[PDB]
Amino acid sequence: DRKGGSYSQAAGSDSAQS
Amino acid sequence: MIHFILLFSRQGKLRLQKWYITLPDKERKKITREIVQIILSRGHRTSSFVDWKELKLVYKRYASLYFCCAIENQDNELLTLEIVHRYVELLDKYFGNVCELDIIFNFEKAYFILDEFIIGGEIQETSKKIAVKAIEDSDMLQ
Amino acid sequence: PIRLRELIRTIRTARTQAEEREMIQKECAAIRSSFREEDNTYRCRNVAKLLYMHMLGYPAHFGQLECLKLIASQKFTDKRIGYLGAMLLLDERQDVHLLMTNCIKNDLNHSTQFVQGLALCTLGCMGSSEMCRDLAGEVEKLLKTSNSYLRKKAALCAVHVIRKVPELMEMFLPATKNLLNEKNHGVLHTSVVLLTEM
Amino acid sequence: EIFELKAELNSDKKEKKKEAVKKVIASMTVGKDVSALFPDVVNCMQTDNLELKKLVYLYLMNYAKSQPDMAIMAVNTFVKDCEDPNPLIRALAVRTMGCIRVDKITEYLCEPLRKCLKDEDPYVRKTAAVCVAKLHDINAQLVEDQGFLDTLKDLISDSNPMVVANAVAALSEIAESHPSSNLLDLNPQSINKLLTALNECTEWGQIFILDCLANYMPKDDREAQSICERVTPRLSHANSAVVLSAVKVLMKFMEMLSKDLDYYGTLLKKLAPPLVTLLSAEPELQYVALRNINLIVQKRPEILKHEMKVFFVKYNDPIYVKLEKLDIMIRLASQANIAQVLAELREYATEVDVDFVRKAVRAIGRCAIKVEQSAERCVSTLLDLIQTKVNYVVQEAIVVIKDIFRKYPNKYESVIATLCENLDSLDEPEARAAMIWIVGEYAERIDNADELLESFLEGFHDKSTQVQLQLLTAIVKLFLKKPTETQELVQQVLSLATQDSDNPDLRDRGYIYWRLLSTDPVAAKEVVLAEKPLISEETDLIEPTLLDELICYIGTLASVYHKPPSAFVE
Amino acid sequence: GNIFANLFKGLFGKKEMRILMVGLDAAGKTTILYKLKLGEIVTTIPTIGFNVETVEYKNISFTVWDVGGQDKIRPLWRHYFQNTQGLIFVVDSNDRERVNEAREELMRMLAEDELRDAVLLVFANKQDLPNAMNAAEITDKLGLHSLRHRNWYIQATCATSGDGLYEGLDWLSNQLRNQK
Amino acid sequence: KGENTSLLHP
Amino acid sequence: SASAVYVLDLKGKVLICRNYRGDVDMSEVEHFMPILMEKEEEGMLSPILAHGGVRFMWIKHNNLYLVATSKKNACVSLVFSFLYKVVQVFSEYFKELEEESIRDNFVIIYELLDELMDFGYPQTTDSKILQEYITQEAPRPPATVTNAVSWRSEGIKYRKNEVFLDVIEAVNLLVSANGNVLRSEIVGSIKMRVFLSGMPELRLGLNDKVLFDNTGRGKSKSVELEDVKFHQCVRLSRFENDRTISFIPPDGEFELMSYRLNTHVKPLIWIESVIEKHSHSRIEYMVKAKSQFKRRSTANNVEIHIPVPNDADSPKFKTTVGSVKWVPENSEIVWSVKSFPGGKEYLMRAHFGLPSVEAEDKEGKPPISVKFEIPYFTTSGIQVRYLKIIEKSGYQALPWVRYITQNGDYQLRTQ
Ligand SMILES: Nc1nc2c(ncn2[C@@H]2O[C@H](COP(=O)(O)OP(=O)(O)OP(=O)(O)O)[C@@H](O)[C@H]2O)c(=O)[nH]1
Ligand SMILES: [Mg+2]
Repeated sequence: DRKGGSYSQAAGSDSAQS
Repeated sequence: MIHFILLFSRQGKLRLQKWYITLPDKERKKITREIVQIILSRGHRTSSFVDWKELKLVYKRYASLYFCCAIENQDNELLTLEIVHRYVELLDKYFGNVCELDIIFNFEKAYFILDEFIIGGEIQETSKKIAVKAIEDSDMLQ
Repeated sequence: PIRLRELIRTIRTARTQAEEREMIQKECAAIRSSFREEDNTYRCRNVAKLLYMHMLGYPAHFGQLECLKLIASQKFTDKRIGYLGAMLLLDERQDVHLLMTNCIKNDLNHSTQFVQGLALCTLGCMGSSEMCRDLAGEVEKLLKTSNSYLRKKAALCAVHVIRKVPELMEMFLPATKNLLNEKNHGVLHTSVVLLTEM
Repeated sequence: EIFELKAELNSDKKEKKKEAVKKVIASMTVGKDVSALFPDVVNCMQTDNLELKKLVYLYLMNYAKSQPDMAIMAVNTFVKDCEDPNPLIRALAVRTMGCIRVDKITEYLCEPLRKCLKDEDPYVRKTAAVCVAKLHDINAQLVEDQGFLDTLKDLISDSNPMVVANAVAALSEIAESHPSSNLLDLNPQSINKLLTALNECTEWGQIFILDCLANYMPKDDREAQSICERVTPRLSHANSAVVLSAVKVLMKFMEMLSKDLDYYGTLLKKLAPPLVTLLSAEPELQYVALRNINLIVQKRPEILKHEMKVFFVKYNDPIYVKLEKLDIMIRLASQANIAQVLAELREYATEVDVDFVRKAVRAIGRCAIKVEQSAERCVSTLLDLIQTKVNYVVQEAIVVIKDIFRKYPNKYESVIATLCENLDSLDEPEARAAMIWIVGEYAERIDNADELLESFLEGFHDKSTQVQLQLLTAIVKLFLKKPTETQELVQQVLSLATQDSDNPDLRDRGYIYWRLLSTDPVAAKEVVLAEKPLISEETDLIEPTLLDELICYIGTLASVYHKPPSAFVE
Repeated sequence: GNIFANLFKGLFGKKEMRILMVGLDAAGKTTILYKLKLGEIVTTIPTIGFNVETVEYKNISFTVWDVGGQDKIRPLWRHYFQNTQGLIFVVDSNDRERVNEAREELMRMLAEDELRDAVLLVFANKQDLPNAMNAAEITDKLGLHSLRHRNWYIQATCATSGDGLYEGLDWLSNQLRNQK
Repeated sequence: KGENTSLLHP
Repeated sequence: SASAVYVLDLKGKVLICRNYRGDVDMSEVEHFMPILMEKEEEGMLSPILAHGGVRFMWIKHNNLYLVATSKKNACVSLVFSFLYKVVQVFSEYFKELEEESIRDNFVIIYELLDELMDFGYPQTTDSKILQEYITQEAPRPPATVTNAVSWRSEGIKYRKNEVFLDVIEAVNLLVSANGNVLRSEIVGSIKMRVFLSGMPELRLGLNDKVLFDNTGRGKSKSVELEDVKFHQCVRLSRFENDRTISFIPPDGEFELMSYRLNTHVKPLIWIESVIEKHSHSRIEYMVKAKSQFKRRSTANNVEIHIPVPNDADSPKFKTTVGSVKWVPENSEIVWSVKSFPGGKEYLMRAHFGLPSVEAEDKEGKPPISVKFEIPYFTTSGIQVRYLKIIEKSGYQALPWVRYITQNGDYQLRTQ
């Protein structure tokens, strides 16, 4: 864990925008 | 009569202060700052006498810490220097090898000695041993 | 009750002006907390710390009633601390020295030669236009005594009263007559100064 | 000490030589005059280790002007070091050669500078470009003789964008000291080439690249439009100076753009967010940002018209920023945000800064004078401040009321009664004189005007020249308006200012008043108590000629001080 | 925490308490304080400053701070309001012209938001002349019953004799201490 | 330091 | 156009000096201290001094003022930027900025000062890039400085490819004493710690309002950032063309983008405080804090600073939740709360004494500042959509990011 909000994985790009 | 006496260090820090004139706290601080600036902005061949605000400001420091006084233009100039030297000698005799370190920590003793020696800007005891004996007797009372 | 030497060392340990101010405020908070409890045992240390803070450039307005209370105390150290506080942080324009007249009058008749001398020195150093009016009668009584250690103090008090109240010199004319034969150098110097002032 | 150090430095052991060099560097940094040992360290200069070579070069640079004669023993070493295979050594040698302020040494350094001008290493090229500018600053004639201008010009049209930016900066510095003869200006192709390398320049190179365009003057809207389009991306730079440089370039280019086209509107819309972002910089840069906004506010006030909330001074804001915040609010003050400005001024009047309080009072007065729609609100705020019982605040309110009455006194008769008894014991010359002038000019709504002037006539002969003149004018006005209750007052004033008054101007005014009273008192009503014309307020907008010149000088000392560059440089 | 030491101290008496001495000049305040402390009617000059003393009775240190009735010392009574637990009011029934001034001073001192826990202590001083009123006429004139949330108690004490001092001390102890 | 030195050195 | 960059101290002694042009005598630094003292004592003290024809523009550091003398009409903004870059480089190289390292790290400090700026024109400012050419414990300069990419050293290899992001929120609220909020601005901060192999070209993608409108999806939750400031690695042209945030992330932690837009929502914390200060008798602090934020979010380490009287002594606090302590050094009541669930309501009742003697001068009313820091809460609603990590060699990146919400300039004006 970590104070200030747990780190979350990020996407690669807008998959819904092609 | 001495209007005020201020013991200030070479760095500008004041180790002793005794003013015989009722002045405002802000005005007193401004006067002290001006005196420190003038003394700190004076050479070693200034005669140890300054006519600041029509007051014979005499500066004579025997160590890193300097000494200041405010005497009106009605008495001799050498008298103030003699009184300062006598007070320094009496403080050295009462304390024993008085240095700058003992002045800050032993400010109460110096204030008591000054009160027992000079009251109201004028001298109270011309001798140097009677005042020391009186100070010792007062201290021994507890 | 922090000692004066410890407070001086702590102040010297401060380098920055902000740090010194913070330390002074931290000490003054404890001093005010002790004063609000009506402390009487370690009152001398608190008074010394307040005087050092005032000399170092910190306000000491709240420490006015404590000096008056210690002035009317019985301990010699407490009385000396109160006298020093009145001489340093007390003045004519302060407006709190009016209540000190009763304390000075009570200590003016004290049998001890140190408490009376300290009170006389404080009155001479912080003489007011009204304090000398209610203290002129007691000053003349001590001027006619044969105490060598008190004759100089009485002469200084009379000179200070005359300087503050030029109209009170009429009450000192019959007291300084036939006083030029004092063997002590201090008494003779005080008499000469008083005669010159008159 | 000195002998031991010299012996250690004159030894064949590198372990002792490095320690001696470190000790010499520390002594010089510690504040020791170590210039006497310059010849001793000259022998221990050609060292393979770069750690001691840099210290020796620094000592020589710091001990070059002090002992120029002893520096003649380093030209051969510099020439030898200017050909080292390592680019770092060559760059250090080039930097040291240009840093040596020796007249007899820069002459022989032309050959190494020419050799290193076309250096393949970009660091070597940048070092040569810097050394050329240093030599030109030291000796412009030597640089001109060496023909380094042609090499510097070709540097901008080569690879290495950092080296190109350095060469452009050196050329600008050389032309800055030049008399404008044979300028290094370039056509649109050079501007396009610089813009192509602008996106590849470093943080420091961006300023150098954008400073060149500050001198070029576009002649067509298409060129100006392209320049604006290329400089638009510069507004999204994290560097505060880069954003300021881009804003200055856009402002300079807008002088040739056409307001009819949509490019001007887009530029104006894209500049406000940049100003808002720059306003949140460091406190040191806050003053610079405020000065830049004030300089650009007087030119295009339609960009930051809606930027008022960000102009509020913070509690922790610096004094230099707090003072500029009031000026920014006054410049952007309008009837739309008049209530917000009044509320901010009211909050700023509760502080303890006497200078801050005076600045707030002056800003409130300026806002009230500028906008007549909030005159009643300003009067109410001033009355509340006067009722606050503050000596400095009271003086500021009196000054503000006196200023407002001279400008808008038609509906100022409702506040005379409140100001009639407002603690007139204040001895401030700026407040007492203002109160006397208000009483004299507004001696109609106060039934005790004569009684009030009696207290101020006790020391009229020793109060002040301006105060005495104001009191005399008020007495004359009261006598002209109401001579029944001030018949003896006028005579007393004339006697005191004409017989006991030694002031030349005051004596002349008193004599003139007495002559007017004794000649035609009826004519004094139309002569003394006449309707003065509208008072011309002192406009705070700078002259258009200075604004155009100040536009080009953006981000420099001439913009912070709001003075021309030639009026502050020495 | 442990309160064994406090219980041991209270087993033989620990509470001391405080008290105040205010009133008009020449109202018997200094003489009353001297009688309470020493037990004799001592003649003293008018109280230019203030007098601080303590009384040991019933295992409670009743510290009394005499305050003068000087005009310049009337506004100085607010200094003693800090760290003050009790208050004693001394009336001057022998001064008809000064009765109104004393009542006004008491009303002004009783109208302070900081001096709320100090119970009323009315002392009938100068109870030796025929012109002195009773214990109810003075209270009725001063309106002591109109002091909401104030515990007022009128006690008549003779400066020359000293009668009623014990009753007043007992009443003060009962008002301050709420135990057996 | 310079503070530990005596005021008069006697 | 600085003439000589020098580092001073708190006693007026110049810790280190580095002349760049030599057009200003080194003795002018002595008059800087008296000039600064006069300006401070008269209220005219400013970071940009002027000793006659020579200007001394510098900022105050932790222990010394980095004063840079100048004589010509040099760019003050350029000097400030150079000073900031030097401070950042010193912080990166030396963990502390004090006199202990100035007199101990002179060997590397002098080399860094010489290499950074030549003739008053700085050339390199990247601490990571500069660490490969100047060390305190020398090879040829790296090609990164010579190449266009001067913020990403080539050849970096790591066992794993993990990039940690930090969406730090700054809740700044300027509430007047009347109860209305004047300055309510929220500044986003996208700080990422990129640790990958090679020189990847990050393609940042978020749910920006402008991007959604351009793509045609301007109907969902889109972040409306009034000002967006990209880092040096971010290409300005790419963002200006079609809102394409393409840049090469650096090796380490750096600020890529910093959004800054106004906020029109209600405050996350509503503070209702009253001052029942008696005239030299006592004081009351009826402070009530109402959390307007979402209940699912908890404000870790809530510190609502309540400025109490400067001369107040013997204070008593009657609160509900959280430890309240008065610090004489700061002269305020520190309403410290460890965990504050959203929607919580804390009520406090302060009571402190006051000396009978009034103060000589007024002390003012410092604003009440709250130190709420609620992690995992995005007030602006901006969410990261994608991060295109592309490498020539080809690798599977594992980007990470966290959202942190804290209180920025969230000061409350006193009555
Ligand atoms: N003879 C006589 N005099 C009394 C009696 N009670 C009060 N007095 C008068 O009250 C005065 C009391 O003064 P003090 O005891 O010195 O103190 P105080 O009452 O506070 O008066 P001040 O010091 O002026 O404030 C005396 O001077 C008496 O004249 C009494 O019972 N008998
Ligand atoms: Mg009495």
